[PDB]
Amino acid sequence: IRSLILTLDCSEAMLEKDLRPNRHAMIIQYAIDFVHEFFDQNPISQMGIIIMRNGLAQLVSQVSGNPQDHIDALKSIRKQEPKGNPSLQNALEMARGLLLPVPAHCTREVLIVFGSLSTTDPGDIHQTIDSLVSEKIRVKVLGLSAQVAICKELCKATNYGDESFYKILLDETHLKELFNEAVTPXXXXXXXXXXXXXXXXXPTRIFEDTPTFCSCHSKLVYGGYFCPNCHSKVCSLPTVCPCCDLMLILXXXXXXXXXXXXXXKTFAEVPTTEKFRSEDCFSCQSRFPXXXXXXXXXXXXXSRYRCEDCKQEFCVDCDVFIHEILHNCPGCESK
Amino acid sequence: YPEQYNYMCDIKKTLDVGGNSILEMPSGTGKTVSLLSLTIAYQMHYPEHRKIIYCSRTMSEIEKALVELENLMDYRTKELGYQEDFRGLGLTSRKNLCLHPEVSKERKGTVVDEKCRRMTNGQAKRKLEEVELCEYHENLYNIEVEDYLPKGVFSFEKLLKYCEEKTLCPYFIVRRMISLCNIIIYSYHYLLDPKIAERVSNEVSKDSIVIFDEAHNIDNVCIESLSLDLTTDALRRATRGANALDERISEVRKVDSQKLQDEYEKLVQGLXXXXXXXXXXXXXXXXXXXXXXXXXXXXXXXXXRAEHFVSFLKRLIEYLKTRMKVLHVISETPKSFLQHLKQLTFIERKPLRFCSERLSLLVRTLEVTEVEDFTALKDIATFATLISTYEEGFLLIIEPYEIAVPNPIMRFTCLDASIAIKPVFERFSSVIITSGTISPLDMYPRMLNFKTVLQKSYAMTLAKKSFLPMIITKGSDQVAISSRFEIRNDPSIVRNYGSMLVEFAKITPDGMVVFFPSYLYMESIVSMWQTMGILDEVWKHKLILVETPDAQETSLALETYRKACSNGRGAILLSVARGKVSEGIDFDHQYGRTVLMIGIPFQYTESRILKARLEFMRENYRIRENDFLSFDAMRHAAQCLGRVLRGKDDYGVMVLADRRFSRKRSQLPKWIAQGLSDADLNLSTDMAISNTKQFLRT
Ligand code: SF4
Ligand SMILES: [Zn+2]
Ligand SMILES: [Zn+2]
Ligand SMILES: [Zn+2]
Repeated sequence: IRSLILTLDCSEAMLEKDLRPNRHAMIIQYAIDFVHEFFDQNPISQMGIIIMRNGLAQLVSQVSGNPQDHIDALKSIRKQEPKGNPSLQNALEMARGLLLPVPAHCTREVLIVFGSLSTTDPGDIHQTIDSLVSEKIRVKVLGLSAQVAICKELCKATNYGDESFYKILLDETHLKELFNEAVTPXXXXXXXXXXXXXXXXXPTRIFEDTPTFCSCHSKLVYGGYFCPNCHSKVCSLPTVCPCCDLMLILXXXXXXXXXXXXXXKTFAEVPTTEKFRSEDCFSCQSRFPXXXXXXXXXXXXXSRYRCEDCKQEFCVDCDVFIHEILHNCPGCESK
Repeated sequence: YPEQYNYMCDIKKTLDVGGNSILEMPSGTGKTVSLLSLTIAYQMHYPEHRKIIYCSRTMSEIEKALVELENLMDYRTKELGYQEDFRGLGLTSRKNLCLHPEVSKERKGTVVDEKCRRMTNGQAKRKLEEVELCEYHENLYNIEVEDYLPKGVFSFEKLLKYCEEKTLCPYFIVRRMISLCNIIIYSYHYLLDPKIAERVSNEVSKDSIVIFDEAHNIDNVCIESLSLDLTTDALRRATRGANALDERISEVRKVDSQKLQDEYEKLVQGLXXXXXXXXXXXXXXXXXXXXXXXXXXXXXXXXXRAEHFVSFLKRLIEYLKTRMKVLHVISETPKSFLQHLKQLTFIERKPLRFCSERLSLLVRTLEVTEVEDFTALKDIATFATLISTYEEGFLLIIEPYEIAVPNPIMRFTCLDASIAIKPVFERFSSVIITSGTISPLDMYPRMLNFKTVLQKSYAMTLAKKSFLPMIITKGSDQVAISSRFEIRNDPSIVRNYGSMLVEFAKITPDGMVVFFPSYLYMESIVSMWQTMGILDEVWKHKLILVETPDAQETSLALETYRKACSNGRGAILLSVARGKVSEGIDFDHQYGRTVLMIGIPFQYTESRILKARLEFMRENYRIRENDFLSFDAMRHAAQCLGRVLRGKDDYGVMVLADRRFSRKRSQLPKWIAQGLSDADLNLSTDMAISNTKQFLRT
């Protein structure tokens, strides 16, 4: 569904001592964690890692849905020293070369981790910006410390003229938060066009391994997925079958679809003196006063959470928990 | 916005009551206030009563006033849907408002008015007894051209293109449209010009509102109205000019002497008044401002002709050569110099009336006039008009001999500036005086005596977006003392200061503009700096304003700055606060987000002019040895402070060195004094806080 291109800054400016021990190692590690979370909340999505080193853009992880390739590609960067200077234009041109074969019904995202305060580009970057906006490519830049006007014009131009995507990071925790923000999709207002895709297989799991089989690598396996079209037994991933080009999805597509469908209804905070109901939680059992800062003014007040779709009481930890995972409110299942 | 609305109320009450007001506007947010306040103030009375007389110091402010005036026209025409009599006349440079010198001359010098006088004389000569007319003429005085402006705004650029399309000349359109009483946007060198202020004063016909914009260099303009340096070469040009006058005497006495006798009779009968009342569209000469001079009944050399004027003129220039060939140090009192001249030869105190008339007579007898000789005759004529009149505060001075070859110079020192500004307080009223680089605003009631009201800036909010720190400790506190001398001392300490500039420029690579008190430090650090990594890592290239500034060089440096900042590169702008181009166009990240100041501004001392004006102001206001090292430097530093402020939506930081800055005020007096190394990390945090508070305060 999504096609994100992770462009990490790997130049001499990354050798400075801001993060611990340096910016490069923390960006690599947090990039590995970003690969984990991204492939955990986006199963049938694509990733591609490019680095900006030695004044050039170097593709280190081809566009694929297997996280292990990105993990190894990120492990190879921390064993070398980030030298040279960053090149935004070359990275955006190569990102274009990786996002052009992507179908129009799939989003094209480019996430740039920019630590330096200056880039080294051959040609005019504004023409590359015009090319990015023309072919519809959403660009998000996580810059370090001071702002760059080129990043403002790029993030604003690549998002329907709206500026709210050039995120400034000031610490490791902030960078983690931005990473987390790139996991979640962005249902923007769009420009109203047509959408649909067709042909998505569902596999049958083969447990046989006495003679083994493989139609994508011709190697030994312990069992493999079955294509309902070309009838090939390949390595197991819910992505595209490489023998006739169609998906092999299962309950994962339903999972991410329902995750994108979650309304996440925050329960209204109503004091016990206003609800006139005993302290109760419907997901567990709560006899704990929430408020008690003062004497009888706060202890006898407390806070009861309310789901209005069923008029039920809950405590805060369960509102947070059902906001993180699970469908909202067990009381909405009983009528 | 309420802050600017308070200034709107102040402009309203001062326009309705007071005759003059000293209004202090915040830098970057006070240009669009008076432009609408004046128009609405004109509409509340009745549509056509007083007119906007906006006065700026540069042409960029004139263009900004024109485009903002167009924003006023669109603003008033998009909210009501009714079309009114449009105003707005752009009075710019003569070379930039003419089309013929770009077709054949291909020059942008100051002699375009001479060629325009050749074309005008061609028109007059093809309308009298006979070069071509020009490009297009004889239709610039008609009603249609007089109505092309009130029906549609055509100012400067729109007037240049409109004249290039409609086949017209913009000079006569503007000149004929000064009497139309539109919104004229000219500079201070035109309101107080000993050659332009007379005609403008006769065409505007007074009864308007004058707007002194950025009125902080008014004393500088009043000083620049005189002081002409006689550097021995003007004596040779005056000698060759006298020889040319003798040749012209032989020519008019050779065959055609009837016109000289007829014009001579016009002088004996109707004098200078009739001579200037008969001629129309003829080139004029210089004059010590006739409205300020007030001298009538100009007799033509005690009723004499031209041979006597060139004889007494040869004696006068020879006396000048005699007074310029002396020992070395000598000061002149203009009265004692006139008395000594009378002791050498009697000529009385009337060579002024003898120049203003004889120059016009020669013009009326000349058809092929040489430019250098006539120019030298105009210089000697001005010197005569200013040794014959205007003596109170005037001080003739001779430059000492310092080798003695490059030396014979004679400069005249002007008089009190209050005299020069004076006529506007009888011609006009409710003259609004606005400036964003005035602090304190008490040196304008003191120096230049006039009764007015004082209104200071009352706008100060969002202090977290206007980082204003100052640097005192440079790691050793040894460059802040050596950077205050007229001539630099200990070059190694200056090299250490430059190294501190390399470290500071490396810490904050996001557009840097550095201002220097003089070009000596720049030329000393640019010769051999022992370092260049800032140009090799963060700045790619450096921008240096030449000690001899050039228009195309400065333009290519500014465009190079905008393109360098629009490519994510940045460049250090090593400029001088005392140099050319004070700038004023910001409101963008293309300008230097961080501005560096090398100490405090300094004025060149050990000069006879600073001692003459020093003792003169000492006798006037008794502000001796105190205001010439804090007021002028305060204005020069405020010229750099005004570039940092560019609206509350933008941010910036300006680093001022030296502790002496605490002795002077500043715009937005919220400053913290700490070291420079600490200011590196402080600015490192400000470059993120300024980026975080934006979306939080919105
Ligand atoms: S009429 Fe106009 S174009 Fe011709 S010389 Fe005069 S100013 Fe220039
Ligand atoms: Zn298949
Ligand atoms: Zn609970
Ligand atoms: Zn519910």
